[PDB]
Amino acid sequence: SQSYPKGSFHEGHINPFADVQWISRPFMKRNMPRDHHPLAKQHTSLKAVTMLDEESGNHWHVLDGKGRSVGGLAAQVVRLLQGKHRVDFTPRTAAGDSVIVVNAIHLKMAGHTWDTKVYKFDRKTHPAGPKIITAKTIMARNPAMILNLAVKRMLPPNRLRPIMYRKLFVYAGALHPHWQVPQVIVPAKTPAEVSFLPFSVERADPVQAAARIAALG
Amino acid sequence: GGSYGYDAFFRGAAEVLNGSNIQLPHLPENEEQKEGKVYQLHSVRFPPQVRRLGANYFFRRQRAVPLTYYHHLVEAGVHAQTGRGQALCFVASANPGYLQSKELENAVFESTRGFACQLILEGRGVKAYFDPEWPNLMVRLGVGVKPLALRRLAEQYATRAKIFVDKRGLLLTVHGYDKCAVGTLAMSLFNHLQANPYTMKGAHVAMHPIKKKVTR
Amino acid sequence: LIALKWFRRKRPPMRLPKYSPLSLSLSIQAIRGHGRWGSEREFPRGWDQLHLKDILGSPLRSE
Amino acid sequence: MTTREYEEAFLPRRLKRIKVFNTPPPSELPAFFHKRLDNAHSNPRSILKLYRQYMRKDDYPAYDWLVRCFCHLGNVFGFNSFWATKDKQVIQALPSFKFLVYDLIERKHLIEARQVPRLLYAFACLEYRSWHLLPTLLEHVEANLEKWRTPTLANMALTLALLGVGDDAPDHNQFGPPDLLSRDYTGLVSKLALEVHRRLLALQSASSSGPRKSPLHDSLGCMPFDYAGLAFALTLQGSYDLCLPSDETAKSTLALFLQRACEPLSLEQLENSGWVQFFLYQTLYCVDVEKPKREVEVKKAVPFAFQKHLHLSWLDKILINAQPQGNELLQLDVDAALKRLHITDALINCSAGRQWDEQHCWFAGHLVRSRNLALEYDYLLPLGPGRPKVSGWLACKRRMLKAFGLNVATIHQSFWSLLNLEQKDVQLTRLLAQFPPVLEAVKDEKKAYEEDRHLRFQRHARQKFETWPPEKLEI
Amino acid sequence: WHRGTLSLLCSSCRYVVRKWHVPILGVDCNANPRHKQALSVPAPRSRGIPKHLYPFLVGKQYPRHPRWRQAFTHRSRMGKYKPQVARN
RNA sequence: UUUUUUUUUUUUUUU
RNA sequence: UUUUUUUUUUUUUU
RNA sequence: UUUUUUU
RNA sequence: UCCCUUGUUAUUGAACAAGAUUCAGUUAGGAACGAUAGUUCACCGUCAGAUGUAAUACGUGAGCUGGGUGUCUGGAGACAGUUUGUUCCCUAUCUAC
RNA sequence: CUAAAGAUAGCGUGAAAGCUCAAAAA
RNA sequence: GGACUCCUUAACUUAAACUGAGGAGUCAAGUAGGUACAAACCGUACAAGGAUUAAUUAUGUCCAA
Repeated sequence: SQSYPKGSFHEGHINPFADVQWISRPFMKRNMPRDHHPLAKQHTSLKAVTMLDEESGNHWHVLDGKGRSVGGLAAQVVRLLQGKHRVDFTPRTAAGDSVIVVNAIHLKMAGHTWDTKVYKFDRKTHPAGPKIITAKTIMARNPAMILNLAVKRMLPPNRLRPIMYRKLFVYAGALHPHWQVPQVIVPAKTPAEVSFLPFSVERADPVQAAARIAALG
Repeated sequence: GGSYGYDAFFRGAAEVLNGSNIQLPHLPENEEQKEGKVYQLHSVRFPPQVRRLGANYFFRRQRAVPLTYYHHLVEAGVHAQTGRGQALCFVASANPGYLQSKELENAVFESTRGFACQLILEGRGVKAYFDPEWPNLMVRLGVGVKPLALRRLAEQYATRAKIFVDKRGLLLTVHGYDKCAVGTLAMSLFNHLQANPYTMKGAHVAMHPIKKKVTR
Repeated sequence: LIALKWFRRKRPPMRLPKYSPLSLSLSIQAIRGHGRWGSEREFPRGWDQLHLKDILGSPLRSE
Repeated sequence: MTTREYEEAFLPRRLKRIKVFNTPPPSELPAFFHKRLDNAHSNPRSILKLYRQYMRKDDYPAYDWLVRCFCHLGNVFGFNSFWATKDKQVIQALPSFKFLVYDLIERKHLIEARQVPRLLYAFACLEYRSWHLLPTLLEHVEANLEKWRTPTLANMALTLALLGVGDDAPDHNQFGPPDLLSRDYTGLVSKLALEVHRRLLALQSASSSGPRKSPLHDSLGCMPFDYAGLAFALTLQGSYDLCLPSDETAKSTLALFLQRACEPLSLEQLENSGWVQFFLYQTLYCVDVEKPKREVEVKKAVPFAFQKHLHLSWLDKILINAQPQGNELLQLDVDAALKRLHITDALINCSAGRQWDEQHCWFAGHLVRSRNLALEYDYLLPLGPGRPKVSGWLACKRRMLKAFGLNVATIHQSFWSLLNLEQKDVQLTRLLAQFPPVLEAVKDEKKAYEEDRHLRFQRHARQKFETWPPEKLEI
Repeated sequence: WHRGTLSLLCSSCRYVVRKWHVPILGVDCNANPRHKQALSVPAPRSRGIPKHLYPFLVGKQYPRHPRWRQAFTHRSRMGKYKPQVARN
């Protein structure tokens, strides 16, 4: 209202004598994403799942972007989108496959990027100039955008870009609203049995155990 | 990064080598600790409270040299104590510095006695009375000025620290278990209880009096 | 499936360990006969170096 | 003048650089490396780098050089050194060490008789046990039993007792796979213990002491430290009633060893003897606890003045300078599992003893009072693929805990390493299910003013202005 | 007392860092409040010299192309002045 | 300590 | 390290 | 596919 | 951090009132006239709107002009207004034995 | 306890008092 | 009675793409390549002509490529 925002460096040590002088986070300590305490069942993430389809020819790739780097993820995604990984790649057409991204909120950014990054939006003949929106706002409102824009600016500057862009799906949450596609995260399973006991239990004398229990009581 | 500065390029950064050896704040460090030092393994017996620290502080924490730890547990006029028949903990190391960390003493004091602080009140008409009962603290800042309701602080810090006032109402004592909490509370109080340098009507932390001033 | 090779976890082995200046300094002090127990030169302590050298260098007897 | 960069800026980037100094290369690799080994005696990295260089330069280095390098590496991690067990485990977990031991195993048949004591001493120092070479070393030891000196016999007995090989238990001294087992080596250290006693008995008839190296040195070149080590080795395996069949008077060996380890010393010299104090006190405590048939004859060897001195000043330096120092990976893993399983009653490095005991000589790994259980950790290499064994140090610890009446549960690294986080938690829960709580738990939480529990604090509370003239200022 | 540099003037000064709009160093003095220094008004920075240009900056800079036309020319090398050449 | 520079056309810093 | 934080501070040295 | 820290 | 309005509360030779230097925002609301025409400056009189800076081709001359220390009826960009629709002007002619 | 302590390096007052540092001991 | 750059140097405010000298390259009269965007810098086994082929160069090797 009348003062500058409270940055991430306000809640930690400052070490000028180092590369990472202060850690930066999208949200405060008391504001970080968390999971509900009552887990009705435990879940496990499959990292990535892939679906082929010979008849329709539309392939799907569901990824888990949990703790991954935005840049790297974007870079990887670009490849898939472009379809360069296939032998039969045609730059004229979009030879790519559909990509689904989840857990976008869990992304990471090295350095002082969370507190010293902004995004500009051009305006047609505006005196005020381009609109500037901070990254904290975007994280607060729509996390997916963080990845979306990185991918977009990564894609070639051509008329195909929109097409390639359309096929991209990003979600902040775990699951997706899609119908006919497998889930990256599935309920946990029972651990496998073991054919050996790694313990060697040896009981003591009952009389001495009772005497010790009585003494301690 | 990859850009030479003008000072380091042209001048070569000669300023750092243009200082005098006089008018120094502190004397130079004596270069006595030369080759010929013999290290030894020191050991200290601490009370059984340090067990609350756990392994995360003695083993998980990385250190230059190993830091062992053991717990000697023993089943249970004049307090004639000896080196036998009581529990304790052995903490041994090669670096004496590791055997003087404030966390080890805090682990015992927090769960045994805790910490305390005091604030002294001065000025004509400055009184710190009590409302019917706790938590309700009011302090009068001079004659004619309205009192200050200090219930917010006490409610904030409830169960963490407590405030006591002598009969006279000239002393504000604070007692707690949390170092941070105690300190914070004390400084919070003193922020609005700070004394004026001219009239000298307020409060101050002990062993840190304020200097008086006069108009020219 | 091969396409998604980037997502694979890897862990290279440890080529050599790392030690601190004080950790390395204590080693030569111990070797010279200034172990944790005391001064071997001043008094012959257990598992000393000179006794071990003789007993392990001349274990067999003369015929 | 001109700069190197300037010059280089006009030449191919891949152009090779001329050589400024050239000397003939080393013709003989073994002789070249033998002289280099003379300077590296404290730095493990130097030894490892030298071994790596020799391995890269030649495929079959000299066996004598390999043995010397292994002994040099083992010597650094001595008992009197400040190194920790974690530093030994991480060293064992290195590929180069595995390559060195594999090279030794490949040509194990070139092992000399005089190189066995050093190999055993290095094994004891590094806490590394193998079933690939120890069976061969024991063959040479037993073959040359009638030729080793008394100090070497005592040191070998102590090292083997520490390693936990040669015990009197039956069918517990076999190496190799179950379908291919080596010879049984049961009751090996007892032969050395009886040989030294037989030589001591015969020495009396001759009575020829002759020249001596030092006042503490005995006629046979023995040492009080060696005698105390023999006594401690016997105590570890519990062979208290060991006696010489040839002896007509039936004299116990432990009493003779204690007497010979104490006669030369005095009260003033005991304070600086070192390991002798711990050996004597631990042996006496174990003898008192187990109460063997020779208790009266064993307790009479140590003088009363020495016993009082050892009892008084014990909890200051003796108890702390003769125990492991540093971290422990296996201990930390089980501690993390216990913390995951919501176990706040486990005590790390906790001691125990009888009701009327004012001093404890043992510290359990993870002790729990609510369930009355003790957890032990073993990290030594198993005898074979699925045949682990408990170390000598833990062997007596288990007996003492059994006598005190505390249940013992040991965890083997060989089988624990073969599990994941899920599996480990499952197995630990199953193990704990067999020891339900009996006694009440004890808490060490933070103290607080509970009286003020009914108070409430409102943060987002606006300042009220009922009336204009304020009777009291509300901060 | 904003200053372009920092110095230890008291007997108990300590170099601290203040959580201002931006990370800013400073010196705090207990025996004298006037000695409180805050480094927040430095001199403007200059444009540095790229590193890759180092090789061609320092040291003796020799000419790129040499001179040979003056020492190459000869009558025998010219058809207009070749016949006049006489070896006898 | 090093790999990461004016990479100051954009993204990215994934070490 | 604690919402302590308009130019005010505590704890621990990571 | 990070290096270094004499004895 | 630009003349006023904000930073309770420690930079001050700051008793109060009235004042001086420096710094910070998520950039919020405001600042009146006249005489002499010496190309503009020190100063002068009134309401006291309360010590009131620069860049933009003198900002601005196909928008206007004045006593000196020319003309042009808007073709394309931009800006300000406005736009019914699938059909309601015309036309749109398989398969093959 | 022994040893050591600048004609006086930094605070302070009205001419004073008082404190601290160097040195010494540990 | 010449435009840029390399070494030396006269004048100037060790200023300016100025003014004027000594000796090498390029442009002028040079193509395509690199240097992000407009002669002068690097390289060229440097443009008679045609085709779906092989090469150590300035220089590059996360994405636009």
